[PDB]
Amino acid sequence: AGSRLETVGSIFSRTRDLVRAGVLKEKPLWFDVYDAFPPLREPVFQRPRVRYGKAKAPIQDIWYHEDRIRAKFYSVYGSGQRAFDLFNPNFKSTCQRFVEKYTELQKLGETDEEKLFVETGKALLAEGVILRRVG
Amino acid sequence: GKATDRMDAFRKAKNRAVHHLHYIERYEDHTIFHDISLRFKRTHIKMKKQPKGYGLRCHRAIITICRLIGIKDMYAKVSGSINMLS
Amino acid sequence: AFVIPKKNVPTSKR
Amino acid sequence: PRQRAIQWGEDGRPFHYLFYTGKQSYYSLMHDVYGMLLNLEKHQVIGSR
Amino acid sequence: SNEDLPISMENPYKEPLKKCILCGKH
Amino acid sequence: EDSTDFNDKILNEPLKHSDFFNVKELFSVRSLFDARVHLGHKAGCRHRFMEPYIFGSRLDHDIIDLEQTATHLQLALNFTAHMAYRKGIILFISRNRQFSYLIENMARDCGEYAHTRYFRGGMLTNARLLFGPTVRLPDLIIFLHTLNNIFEPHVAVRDAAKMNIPTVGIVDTNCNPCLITYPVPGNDDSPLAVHLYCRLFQTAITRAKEKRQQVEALYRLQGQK
Amino acid sequence: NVESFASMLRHSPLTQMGPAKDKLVIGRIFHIVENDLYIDFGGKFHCVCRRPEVDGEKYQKGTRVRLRLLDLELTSRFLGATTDTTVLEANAVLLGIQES
Ligand code: FES
Ligand SMILES: [Mg+2]
Repeated sequence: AGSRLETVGSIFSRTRDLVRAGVLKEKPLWFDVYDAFPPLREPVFQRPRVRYGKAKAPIQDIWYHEDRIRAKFYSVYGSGQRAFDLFNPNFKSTCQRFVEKYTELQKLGETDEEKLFVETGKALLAEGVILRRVG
Repeated sequence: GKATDRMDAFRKAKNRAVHHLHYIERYEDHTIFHDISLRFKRTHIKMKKQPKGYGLRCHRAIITICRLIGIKDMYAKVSGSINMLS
Repeated sequence: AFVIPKKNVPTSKR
Repeated sequence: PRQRAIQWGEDGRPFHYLFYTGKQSYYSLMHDVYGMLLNLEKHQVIGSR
Repeated sequence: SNEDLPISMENPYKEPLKKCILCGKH
Repeated sequence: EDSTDFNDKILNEPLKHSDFFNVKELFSVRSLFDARVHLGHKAGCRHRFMEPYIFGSRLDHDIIDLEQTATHLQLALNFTAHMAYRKGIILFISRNRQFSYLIENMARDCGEYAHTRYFRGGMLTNARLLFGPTVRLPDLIIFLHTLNNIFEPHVAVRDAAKMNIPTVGIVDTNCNPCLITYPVPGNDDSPLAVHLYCRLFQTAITRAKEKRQQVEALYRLQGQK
Repeated sequence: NVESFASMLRHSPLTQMGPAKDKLVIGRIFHIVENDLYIDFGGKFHCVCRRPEVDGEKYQKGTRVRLRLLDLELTSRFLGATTDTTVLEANAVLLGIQES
């Protein structure tokens, strides 16, 4: 027979009960496969409701330590002339190169961001990188 | 079931009800597991678990539905609106 | 049981 | 009148991959014409009604 | 554990608040 | 006397192994990342029920957690293979018109069925009247896109549940996975992501069907001698 | 020594790009409908740009072109809506053809 009450339980809970009660003479083909390897969440219908008052989503903004460097670099120099190639997974941009050198100089033991930022730019200039400031 | 003729209404409702079957858990196949108190819209139904031999002491419509489910012993009080659909 | 008059062989019978 | 043949065998599996659309013949034709247009793009009256 | 997990900061890319032409002028 | 042995050696045997079809090798977290499976919609398009699967928001762009996708994808592919091995009818449903041609080819290649067109009301809940009294409905429905073209759940998601048909579904950050049996959180917009799904589901189905032929043949050869 | 997903995300080219506003990227024309050019730059959605009149003939399927990204996804919430309306498209300006 079957049960079309898609809002009451799941397809398995409904099917299992009807097979047990004897309404369904033969269990469906997928029944045995479902029971052996069930999903992580049982597919039960649930109604979405609006968040009211102080309820907020638990999704958090993804930030990293180097975002402080990236934000500063983009403000000082702007978008590098080299165009971002997002197709290449190993592509390194001028900003990424700056972060890398900045981090390398941080390992040396520099504690001043401004001084460390200045030293980072100087190292890149020596390597032949073109750093045209917005000014 | 809806139809101009009463026979067509009887048939439609009867055949369609079979595709919308619940499964009711009966304690020892004669009563409910625990007392159920609920409000559907404006209808209040308060069902109580009862021992064997108590019988069906509830609203007549509930008696009919209980016999179809297989519940033998239960008490229920219907308050608020006595709408048959609710 | 109240017996609903049962339908005959489909009249349309395409 | 020209009647369409049975579209599924004894096992019950329909014979056409677009059977469940209800218009397997029509949608199969649309699929073919769309395919030809794709290949043509990648490669590149009065009497008739 | 792992050091690549996101950390909690205030939006560093957040732009400064806009100001009207008369902001700070009597 | 022979039917029980046949069923046990063929039908019940695969159900005793965790990965009978070895779908683990088909994909890795690296391969999923290279296909942009983790790129979700903007935070303002987020569906409340998709929050458990979202790793976070990178500049107001939800990032789907690929560590959950791997476990969710593993279960969906396993279920798909077991259904193809059991000679079940698999139906691919999708209303994204950028991929209608691709999905219709993928179904024809793996010997399955696709419905990429406008879904007429009652295809599943009124099939015996639309197709015929002896029509057989699908045993599995794989949603490559669960939303219709007005950004609402595809009607077949509800109708499949009414007909007690299990469903596999790629659910982006703006989808509702409550009624999908085997939801797979992932990007459903990028061609690379959709192409990867098609390759993964086509391979699992083809492998499962071939394994069914190999097992049956061995059982028959041994039966004679 | 298996790379975790968090490691992949931190070092992804899209993450190091940061805000996409006014970032020059390289796309590929994957589909062309009359003058409308559909370009893929590696994001979730593609960007649609009109065929430049200066050298329209050069822009063909597969041609790599330079873009200036404005938004990864065009979305907005309008009066009375419970969720954002999404165009399923990115906003970008076609600068020219990439030449090596
Ligand atoms: S913005 Fe108007 S007084 Fe500052
Ligand atoms: Mg999407």
